[PDB]
Amino acid sequence: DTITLPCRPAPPPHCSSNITGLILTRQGGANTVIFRPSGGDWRDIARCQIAGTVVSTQLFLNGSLAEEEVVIRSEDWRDNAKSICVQLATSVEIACTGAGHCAISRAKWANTLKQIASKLREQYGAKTIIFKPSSGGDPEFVNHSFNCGGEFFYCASTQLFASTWF
Amino acid sequence: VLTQSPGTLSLSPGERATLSCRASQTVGSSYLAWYQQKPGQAPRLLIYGASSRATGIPDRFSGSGSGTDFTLTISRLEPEDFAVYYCQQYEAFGQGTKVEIKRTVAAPSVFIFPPSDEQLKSGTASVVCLLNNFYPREAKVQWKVDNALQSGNSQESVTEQDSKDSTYSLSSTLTLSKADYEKHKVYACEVTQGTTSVTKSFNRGE
Amino acid sequence: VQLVQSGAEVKQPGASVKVSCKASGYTFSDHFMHWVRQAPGQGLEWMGWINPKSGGPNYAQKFQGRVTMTRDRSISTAYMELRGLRSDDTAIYYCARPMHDYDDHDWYFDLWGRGTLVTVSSASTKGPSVFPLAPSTSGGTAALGCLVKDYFPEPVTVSWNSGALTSGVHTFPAVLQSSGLYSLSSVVTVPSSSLGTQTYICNVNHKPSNTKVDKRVEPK
Ligand SMILES: *[C@@H]1O[C@H](CO)[C@@H](O)[C@H](O)[C@H]1NC(C)=O
Ligand SMILES: *[C@@H]1O[C@H](CO)[C@@H](O)[C@H](O)[C@H]1NC(C)=O
Repeated sequence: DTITLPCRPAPPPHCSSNITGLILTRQGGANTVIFRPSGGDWRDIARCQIAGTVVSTQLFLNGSLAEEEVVIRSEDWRDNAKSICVQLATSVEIACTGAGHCAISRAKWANTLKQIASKLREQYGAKTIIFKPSSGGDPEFVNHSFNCGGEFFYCASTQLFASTWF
Repeated sequence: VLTQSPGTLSLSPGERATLSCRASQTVGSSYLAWYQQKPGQAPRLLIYGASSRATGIPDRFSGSGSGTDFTLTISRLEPEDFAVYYCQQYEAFGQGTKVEIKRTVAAPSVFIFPPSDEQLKSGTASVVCLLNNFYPREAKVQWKVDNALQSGNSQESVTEQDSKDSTYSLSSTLTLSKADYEKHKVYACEVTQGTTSVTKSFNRGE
Repeated sequence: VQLVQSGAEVKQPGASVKVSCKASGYTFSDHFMHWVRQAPGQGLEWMGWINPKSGGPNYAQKFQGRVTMTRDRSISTAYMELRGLRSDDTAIYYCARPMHDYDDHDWYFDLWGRGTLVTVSSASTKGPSVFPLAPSTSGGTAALGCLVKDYFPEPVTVSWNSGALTSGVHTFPAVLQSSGLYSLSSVVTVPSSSLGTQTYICNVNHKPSNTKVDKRVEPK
């Protein structure tokens, strides 16, 4: 079972990557903490210092991985205007069919989100972690976007962030 | 969660004002800000960080506090310092503290106005009671029609403290239908303040 | 260095409102733009911010789903749209810009707009009826005024004798009647000996309905 993300334009099959991390924004303002994919600009993404040569949004593609467990970093955990950089210990493949979709193992992604929620729980001391879609922004930032071979591709990521974790 | 104390502060010009702001579910960071706000104006930044004055803020304003307790001090109040003050931490704001000018007790000048004939032609009668230049703000205004106490048919509002004498003024309107207004004779508003009641009245016919 | 906001708005319940905020005198893209609202007589309430480089916002949980923040870098203008308007959305809506900070804590709002009044009510815009508060005497001092009744929405301005008379003038805050219309009074105390010779006119301007009323107040 795979999460089939719609993408435009259709990414060639050789543009498949390994998701090595992502960047989150905590919801501002019920004992729950809500996170969404970061809508921050390129400079904000670069500050995580876990990317590789591939430029992408909401998800680091072909970047660096942590050693043993997921590592979450933030300049200020209590500042919702500061991004949360998440570095995965094990990457998550996103295989693009070339027919307008890129697929991700749903069980792998759920296990990844569960680990991220565990690290967020020990950081915010909470009991419920919720992932929700992007609040909005320009097309490159509201969608999971990336540069492959000099061409920009846009994949809707709403399926990747809509879930609850206790 | 930011809660300030006291809610209201009454002080004379020239003396010290101490305002408090406590963060409840915090680990403790110096990321606090104090703002001043006057009526009809946007907030003005006074203190950023725990203790750093904003650009051009006069020396009498200071901030301090560590952990969950924070204090804003005005060492010697100037007449323009009497306003509302808020604290802020990230997106949270305190509920605000209003600083008002303490002065001596002053009795109001009470006037009563019958409805004008022009308004009466529209079928509604408004009776206005004016409390002019009194202190403190607390005043009990009662309407009496043929010496019977009214209820649920009047509203009132109070001005801000006057710039010249620091007093308040109050206006109260009793609203009745023309039919109800013309079946009664004596209209009066009674103002009670500190062992003193003043009643100004008129007779509708006269 | 200023933030210029759009004019006041009047809306029915269930409708939406869009408020603009034009920045000048500083690099618009180098600061987040926040939005803070204040209901009449209440405190400040943060609504969200927007990143001007990417357009990516972060809303307060309270307004998530009803608010949309956008921007246009070509004109250095940020927009805030609030949908599903309720009566308790009546407030002054401010845009606020945090200052650059050594610790990079971008929540110190040293720059604010002047605010945009949004009134949400089922009532309809209506000019005021101005009635005289005629004088008739506390020992050499007489009180007179104007009753400004049944107008919507706020605000109205009152002057006396085209602004020539300001001493002793008290213009009270408006009360909201159960009809949904506002009503206020403006009074002034003058020497009793001037009632026969000095003319007194209250100038009531209600810009929301484009109505100006000049009322001469004569002794009764
Ligand atoms: C990531 O790496 C794989 C294998 O090295 C490559 O085929 C793919 O194109 C890369 N992804 C991007 C977006 O360049
Ligand atoms: C992801 O990494 C694995 C090894 O961990 C490698 O075999 C695979 O080709 C990579 N996938 C992509 C799409 O680059």
